[PDB]
Amino acid sequence: PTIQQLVRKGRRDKISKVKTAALKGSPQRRGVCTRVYTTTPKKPNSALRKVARVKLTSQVEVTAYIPGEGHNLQEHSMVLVRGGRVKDLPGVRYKIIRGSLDTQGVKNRKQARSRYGAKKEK
Amino acid sequence: ARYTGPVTRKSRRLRTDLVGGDQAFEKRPYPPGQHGRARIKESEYLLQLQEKQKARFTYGVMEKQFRRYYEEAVRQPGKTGEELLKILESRLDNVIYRAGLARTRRMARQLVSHGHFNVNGVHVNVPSYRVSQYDIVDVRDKSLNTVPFQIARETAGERPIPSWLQVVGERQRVLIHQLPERAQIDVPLTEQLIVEYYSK
Amino acid sequence: NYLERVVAINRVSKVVKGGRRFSFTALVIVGDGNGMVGVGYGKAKEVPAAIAKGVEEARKSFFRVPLIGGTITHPVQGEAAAGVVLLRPASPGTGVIAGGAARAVLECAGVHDILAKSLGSDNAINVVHATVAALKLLQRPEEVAARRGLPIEDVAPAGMLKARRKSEA
Amino acid sequence: TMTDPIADFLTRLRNANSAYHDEVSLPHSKLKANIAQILKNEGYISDFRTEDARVGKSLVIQLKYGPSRERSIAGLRRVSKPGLRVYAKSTNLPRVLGGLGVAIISTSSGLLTDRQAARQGVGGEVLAYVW
Amino acid sequence: MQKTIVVELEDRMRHPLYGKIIRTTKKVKAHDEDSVAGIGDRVSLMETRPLSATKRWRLVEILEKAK
RNA sequence: UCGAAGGUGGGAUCGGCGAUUGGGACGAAGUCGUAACAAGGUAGCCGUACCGGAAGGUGCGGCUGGAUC
RNA sequence: CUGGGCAGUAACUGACGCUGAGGAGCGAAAGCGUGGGGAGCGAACAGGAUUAGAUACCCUGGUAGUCCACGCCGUAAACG
RNA sequence: AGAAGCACCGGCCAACUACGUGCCAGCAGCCGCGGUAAUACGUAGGGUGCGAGCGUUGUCCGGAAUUACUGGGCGUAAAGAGCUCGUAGGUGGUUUGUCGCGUUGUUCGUGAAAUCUCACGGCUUAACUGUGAGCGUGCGGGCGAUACGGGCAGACUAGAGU
RNA sequence: CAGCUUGUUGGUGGGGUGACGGCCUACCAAGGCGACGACGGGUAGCCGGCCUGAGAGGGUGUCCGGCCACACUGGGACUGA
Ligand SMILES: [Mg+2]
Ligand SMILES: [Mg+2]
Ligand SMILES: [Mg+2]
Ligand SMILES: [Mg+2]
Ligand SMILES: [Mg+2]
Ligand SMILES: [Mg+2]
Ligand SMILES: [Mg+2]
Ligand SMILES: [Mg+2]
Ligand SMILES: [Mg+2]
Ligand SMILES: [Mg+2]
Ligand SMILES: [Mg+2]
Ligand SMILES: [Mg+2]
Ligand SMILES: [Mg+2]
Ligand SMILES: [Mg+2]
Ligand SMILES: [Mg+2]
Ligand SMILES: [Mg+2]
Ligand SMILES: [Mg+2]
Ligand SMILES: [Mg+2]
Ligand SMILES: [Mg+2]
Ligand SMILES: [Mg+2]
Ligand SMILES: [Mg+2]
Ligand SMILES: [Mg+2]
Ligand SMILES: [Mg+2]
Ligand SMILES: [Mg+2]
Ligand SMILES: [Mg+2]
Ligand SMILES: [Mg+2]
Ligand SMILES: [Mg+2]
Ligand SMILES: [Mg+2]
Ligand SMILES: [Mg+2]
Ligand SMILES: [Mg+2]
Ligand SMILES: [Mg+2]
Ligand SMILES: [Mg+2]
Ligand SMILES: [Mg+2]
Ligand SMILES: [Mg+2]
Ligand SMILES: [Mg+2]
Ligand SMILES: [Mg+2]
Ligand SMILES: [Mg+2]
Ligand SMILES: [Mg+2]
Ligand SMILES: [Mg+2]
Ligand SMILES: [Mg+2]
Ligand SMILES: [Mg+2]
Ligand SMILES: [Mg+2]
Ligand SMILES: [Mg+2]
Ligand SMILES: [Mg+2]
Ligand SMILES: [Mg+2]
Ligand SMILES: [Mg+2]
Ligand SMILES: [Mg+2]
Ligand SMILES: [Mg+2]
Ligand SMILES: [Mg+2]
Ligand SMILES: [Mg+2]
Ligand SMILES: [Mg+2]
Ligand SMILES: [Mg+2]
Repeated sequence: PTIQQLVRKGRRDKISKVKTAALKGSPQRRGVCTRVYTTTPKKPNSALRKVARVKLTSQVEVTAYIPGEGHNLQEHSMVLVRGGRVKDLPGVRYKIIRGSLDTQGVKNRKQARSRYGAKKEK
Repeated sequence: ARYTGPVTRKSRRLRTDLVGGDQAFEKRPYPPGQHGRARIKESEYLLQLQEKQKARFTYGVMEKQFRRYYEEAVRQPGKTGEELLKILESRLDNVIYRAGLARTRRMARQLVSHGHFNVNGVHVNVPSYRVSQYDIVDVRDKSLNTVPFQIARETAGERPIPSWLQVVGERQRVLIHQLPERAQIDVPLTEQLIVEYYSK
Repeated sequence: NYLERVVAINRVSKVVKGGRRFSFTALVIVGDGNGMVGVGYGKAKEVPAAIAKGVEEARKSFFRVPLIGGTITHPVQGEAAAGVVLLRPASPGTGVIAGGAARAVLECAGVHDILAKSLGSDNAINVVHATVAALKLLQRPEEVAARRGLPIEDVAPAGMLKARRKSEA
Repeated sequence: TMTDPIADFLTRLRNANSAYHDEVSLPHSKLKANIAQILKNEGYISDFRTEDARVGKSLVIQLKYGPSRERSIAGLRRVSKPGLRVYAKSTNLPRVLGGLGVAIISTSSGLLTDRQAARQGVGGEVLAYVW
Repeated sequence: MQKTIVVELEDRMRHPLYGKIIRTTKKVKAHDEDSVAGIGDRVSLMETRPLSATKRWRLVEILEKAK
């Protein structure tokens, strides 16, 4: 558009949004994990999803998903929270690392076993 | 690391006999597995991936080492598929195969790796040595009167020696004339699809 | 012994009183492998009955693509309905670099050394028509001299004069 | 108003090449008559001449067509615009259709092509790519 | 400015990205040993030692004065 | 004389909290209408005014992204 | 009382041209201020009918406003 | 003889069957999968990609010609100010002469070393390392060119005004 | 963030310094900067380089090497090339 316009009012790319806040530059972040409860998904895809209201050490309050079957988180367990967002849950953008501070790994796993956290065999 | 597994299994998936002559191949020239006889979908990425797999397991070269060969094949003048097979051919275990001092590729790798060869009077034990022009490839003086070395003496006639190297008499020592261009390279594989694989 | 590659197959539809009436289209590229290529669309009820119509149409719209011995003569850029395909010649070592729609027209025509990039629409039908519109813009160095009345040694550069004599010797 | 008289010159040649006219006519200047010589020596037009109009002079250019209706001029493109001037050194002179075209480079030794300004080692302003 | 003259220089230069010749101006303070320079005045300067806080130039001569 | 920290004073600016309150988004298979899409049952939208549970209704001017002969 | 446009003559000046960030002026209708005027039409309003309801459509009435003077508003599907 | 694991196997994207499960348990980057025959969930077999590593998350560039100078748009998709007048700014018709600021040629100074590309050499190869040459897009000083842009001093009537 | 500046912009006579200089001081003149972004607010050590990219660009300043700034916070001189 008329080169003198680009000299006067130059180009400027669009503002990128911070796609995962509340970790503030950290790949993992631990919390205190109050209110372990259970939430329902959207209009299709009905189930019972296991979430938690983790209070991270960034002094923020986010909602983390607990993957795998079976967990032992009650009210004050130290969890370690990483990224990744769950689609059918509307406002959940975080996940609990299984095989962490106070999250045991998923028992009876023999496939893929590194996600979900599990020693080989004894 | 090496592969250290079944050798016919990766000659059946690629639909191409990689080692020199095999009776386990050509009884079942289809890929292995319980779904072995199924109709495969001829993709374009499959023709480019399996053509690169023809070049790795013929030579016994892992992926992070075969990629560095591509990073200088594309950077030298000439072509890219030419100079990729040029620097793959100049590996010292491939020199022992073409000179007729070993049966298959996996024992030409050990005879270099176990330290049975000098080059300029220098004791090498790496398979990835790249011989330059005018290199002599000599055998150790200790490693004569040895079973895998005396079996390579009378059997110097059944496989053709290429024209870019020369074998001489009672001293089994290999003389490298020049780096091979295209014609004296054995062709189980086409070369332009490996260049098109890394373009993705 | 022609080369042919089916590019895309989609199930088109048509709503009637009762319900839907399905059909199959199949864009097919048929080439000589040396210098010729054709494009035919073709459509029928059954999927092999539509590739069979695509080949019989593509063998009726051949056009000669001017080569030099592995690459095209000069860079072009063709305009389809809304597809834009940029063609750029290459050194004789580098293979064809193109998307899945423009690779079919260039491997069947016989090009070994090409750099292609689609700029406009992502539709596989219009990228093929843009590549055909780019190959019509190509013109021969012995045909640019009869158009200008000059000899070939001063309308062609010094590189692609001796790039021809390395092919047929 | 009337700015950039050389881009009008290329436009009047495009709009009659694309309509198969035998000749054009246009107002005269000494920069147009030197570009029109370079278009004649490369064989994109046939002979041009200078008439005498009412005021000033006038330039009349015969165009060239093949045995069939084949254009002799496959395009025209003004490169250095009066809102953005383009200059080029002698080691990076522009290469037009890979060599089958001509760029009208304006050097201190007169108007030259790409090949004439490369073997004489001089650079300048890139007026137009004819090709 | 009582023995100090103010000169508006001009300078043309390519843009780093768009390639257009851009015309920009400066203002410099120069030194007069005798205050004879009106408004107009194609002047000629030469830079010196720091003569004041912001004076760095001196008036050499005047050509085709304020008409 | 100048002078860091300290003391008093009225302003500037950026954030937290706040009884109560304005709207927005999304939730379920809630309640009351039927405004728009067909001439959507009174042709529709635009600016402005006043009015009405709610959509919206009517005035004045305008558009065809509506008609009519 | 006054602005612009078009054609012809080619008498005259001799590039005085084009566009124009900010800015300034003009700017349908509704509306708003002070004072006039008010036939007809007609938001709000009221009654009647229609209807499950009818704060609407249709009907009889009918205030602001529509009109004038001097200011403000500065918005329209202000559109090709 | 003392020495192999990890992810993945619906499409993208190389690689599929059986059993358990029955909108549950759970999966997932997207759109989607699971409601009694699931190549998508859990396991076993098989397979593929790598391999002393393999995967997940965080972050940046690419793909994105989705800030477009190279390289886009604006009748109806997002986008022409309601319309004109005018300030700074951007831009400028034909022609003669001149200065040589822009532009361009050439040469000396500078652009440290390392890194980077090329070519050889030395560590058993390689990473790494040494040497030689390019690179360092520039900037300053001297000497050439005047076609074009511009500055200065004139001329002309086709644009503009009277 | 649209008006900032009074030793502020300039001159003369002194003082000061390794040295030019409102650097400081007394008087005199009334200037200096700004829509090409002054004054203000947010952030940041800078570069050779590093990562990506076909290039142009985009992100970054970590090892190594050059330069700058600071040494519990804020100020101040002394000794000496
Ligand atoms: Mg390794
Ligand atoms: Mg057709
Ligand atoms: Mg288009
Ligand atoms: Mg698109
Ligand atoms: Mg898309
Ligand atoms: Mg002084
Ligand atoms: Mg509150
Ligand atoms: Mg309505
Ligand atoms: Mg309705
Ligand atoms: Mg109704
Ligand atoms: Mg209606
Ligand atoms: Mg009403
Ligand atoms: Mg109306
Ligand atoms: Mg006159
Ligand atoms: Mg104007
Ligand atoms: Mg009115
Ligand atoms: Mg009122
Ligand atoms: Mg009134
Ligand atoms: Mg009144
Ligand atoms: Mg009523
Ligand atoms: Mg009424
Ligand atoms: Mg009046
Ligand atoms: Mg007004
Ligand atoms: Mg508006
Ligand atoms: Mg109107
Ligand atoms: Mg597959
Ligand atoms: Mg089942
Ligand atoms: Mg599974
Ligand atoms: Mg990631
Ligand atoms: Mg970009
Ligand atoms: Mg991205
Ligand atoms: Mg766009
Ligand atoms: Mg336009
Ligand atoms: Mg619309
Ligand atoms: Mg629109
Ligand atoms: Mg308009
Ligand atoms: Mg304006
Ligand atoms: Mg000017
Ligand atoms: Mg001019
Ligand atoms: Mg260096
Ligand atoms: Mg070596
Ligand atoms: Mg080095
Ligand atoms: Mg120089
Ligand atoms: Mg004082
Ligand atoms: Mg003094
Ligand atoms: Mg003084
Ligand atoms: Mg900091
Ligand atoms: Mg790119
Ligand atoms: Mg540092
Ligand atoms: Mg550090
Ligand atoms: Mg400390
Ligand atoms: Mg001292």
